[PDB]
Amino acid sequence: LYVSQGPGVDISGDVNLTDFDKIGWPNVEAVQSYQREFNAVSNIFDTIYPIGTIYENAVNPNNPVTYMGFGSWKLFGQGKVLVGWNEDISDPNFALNNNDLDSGGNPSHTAGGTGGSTSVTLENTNLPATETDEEVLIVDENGSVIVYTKYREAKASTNSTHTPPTSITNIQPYITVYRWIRIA
Amino acid sequence: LYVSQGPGVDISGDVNLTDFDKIGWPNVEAVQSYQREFNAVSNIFDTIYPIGTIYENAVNPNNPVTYMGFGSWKLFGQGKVLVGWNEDISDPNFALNNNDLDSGGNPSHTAGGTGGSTSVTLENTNLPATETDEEVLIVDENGSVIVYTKYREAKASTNSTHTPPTSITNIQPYITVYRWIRIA
Amino acid sequence: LYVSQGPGVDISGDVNLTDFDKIGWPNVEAVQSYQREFNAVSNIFDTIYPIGTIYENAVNPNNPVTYMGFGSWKLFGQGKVLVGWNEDISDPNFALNNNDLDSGGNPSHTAGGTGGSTSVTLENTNLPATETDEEVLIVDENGSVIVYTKYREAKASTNSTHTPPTSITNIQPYITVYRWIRIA
Ligand SMILES: O=[P-]([O-])[O-]
Ligand SMILES: [Br-]
Repeated sequence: LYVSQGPGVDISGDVNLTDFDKIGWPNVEAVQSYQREFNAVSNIFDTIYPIGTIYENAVNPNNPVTYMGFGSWKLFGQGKVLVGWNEDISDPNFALNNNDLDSGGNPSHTAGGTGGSTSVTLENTNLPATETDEEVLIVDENGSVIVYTKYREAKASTNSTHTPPTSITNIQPYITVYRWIRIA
Repeated sequence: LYVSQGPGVDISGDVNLTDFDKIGWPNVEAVQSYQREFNAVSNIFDTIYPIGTIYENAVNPNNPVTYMGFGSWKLFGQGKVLVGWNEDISDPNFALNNNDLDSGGNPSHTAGGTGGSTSVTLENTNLPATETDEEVLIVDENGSVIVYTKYREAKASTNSTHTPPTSITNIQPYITVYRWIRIA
Repeated sequence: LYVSQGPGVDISGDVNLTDFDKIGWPNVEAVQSYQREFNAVSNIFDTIYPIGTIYENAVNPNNPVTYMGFGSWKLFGQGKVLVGWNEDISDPNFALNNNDLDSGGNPSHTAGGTGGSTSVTLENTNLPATETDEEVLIVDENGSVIVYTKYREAKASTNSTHTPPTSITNIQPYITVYRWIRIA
C-alpha cells in the first residue's frame, strides 16, 4: 500500500532569506500563509528541513544537496558553538542580536547574535587582592619603624616582563562537525 | 508512481513526557512497543522527529508547527550549549543529572544535567605561587640582617582595592539559534 | 491521494564509514554516484538522515532505531560540544583534524578535530605584571638608601603553598542531550 498525502497543512510561519551572502536578520522575510500538500517527496522534505534549518554531519564534507537530493545549503557557524536563543530579553549574551542593530545601535531580539573568545589574556584588573606571605618593610608616613648593597624605596614588581602574559584557553571539550543552514 | 508504506516498524523505545512545564527526567515515561505503519505523512514525521527531538533553525522565530505542520514544540536550552551525554559515569560534568536526584540527593545517569558559567571571577585560591622580581627586606626571626618616612613591618598588599576584581568571559565563540524540543 | 515518488535524485556525494569502532576520517570513503528512487519510506529516511547525520534527543535514552525504525546509530561526541568545522584553514582550532594526521604528522582539513578543556589551572606564565600597593625597601646595587627580629634579603613569596592552585571552570552554560551519529 501507499503513503497517503493526508490533509494538507497551513504553513503560516515560514520565512525566506533576502541576503544569501551575509545570512540572518535583518535580511529575513515572513512568507504569507500557504497550503502545503504532500504531492511528492520534495514537499515532505520541505516540512522536515524548512528554510533556516541547521543540519550537521560528522563526516560527509559535501554539500547536503549532493547526498539528500533537495534544498540549497551553506556552511553555518564555522568555528562556533550554537547557543539557544533566549526569549528572556534580560539574558546579556544570548537574547539580543549584535549583528542586527537599529538606527540607535540597539540590537534586535532575534537569533543570530555572536560573541565569545577562544582565549583570555589576564590583565591586572582581573586579579584579586593578594599579600606577601611574610612581613616586609613598607614605607609608611604613619610608621613607627625607623630605618653590600644599598636599597631603593619603590613598589616591588612581580612578573614585570609579562607584557603580555601567556593566554589561557577558553574552549571547552569539542568535536567539529560539518554544519549547514538551508538557505532556499 | 507512489511511495510504498513499506513494512511497518516496531517502535519499542519511544518515550512520552509527563510534565510539559519543567521538562525532562524524572518526568519521562517509556511507551510500550507498538507498530508504526506509514499510513500518511504524519507517521513519517513521527519517525523523523520523535518526541524529544531537538530541532534548530537559525532565522525562523516561529513555533515549528507553523512551518512544518506537525508536532508540539517548546523552546529548549535557552542560553545553553548542548553537550553530549556521556554513557561513562565517571564523567564529572556530563553523565549525571543534577536536575534529577533520588531521595539521597544522588543524580540519575540521564541526559538533562545542567551547569557552567558565563564568566569567572578569580579568587586568591586560584592564583599560583609568585615572588617579587627583586629581593626585598623580609622579617625573619632566623634572619641575619639587622635593621623622610618611617616604615612599618607588615605583609605588603597588591591590588587591595580589587574586591572583587573584574570578571573574565567564560564563553567560547558562538552564534545563537532558535532551538526547540518536540514535546508531543 | 498518495505521495508521488517524484523524480529520483542523483546521490553523488554520499559517504560510508570504514571503521565503526573509532569513527571518522581517515576511515571514510566516498560512494560512487547512484540514483535514489523513493520507493518506500526507508528511502525517504535515507534522504533525511544520511550516513554521518547527527541526531539529538533531550530525553529518550534508547538507540534511535528503536523509536525511528531505521538506521544504525552510535553515541557521538560524548562530553563534547559541537563546533562548526571551518573551511578557512587558518582557523587554529576548528579547521584541521588532529585525529587524522599524515605521515609527517600534519592534520587533514576535515571535520572531527577535537580539543578543549573542562578547567584551567593558572600558572605564573599566565599572570600579568603587578606591583605592591605601597613602596617597600628593595635591594639595589644602584640604590641610594643605606640600611625584635632580624631580616633577610630575599624575593618575597605570595601564595607559596598554592602548588597547585585551585582550578577554574572552563565550561559555559550547558544542558546535556543524547547525541547520536548514523553510522550505516
Ligand atoms: O598578585 P599576584 O602578582 O601574585
Ligand atoms: Br569556556
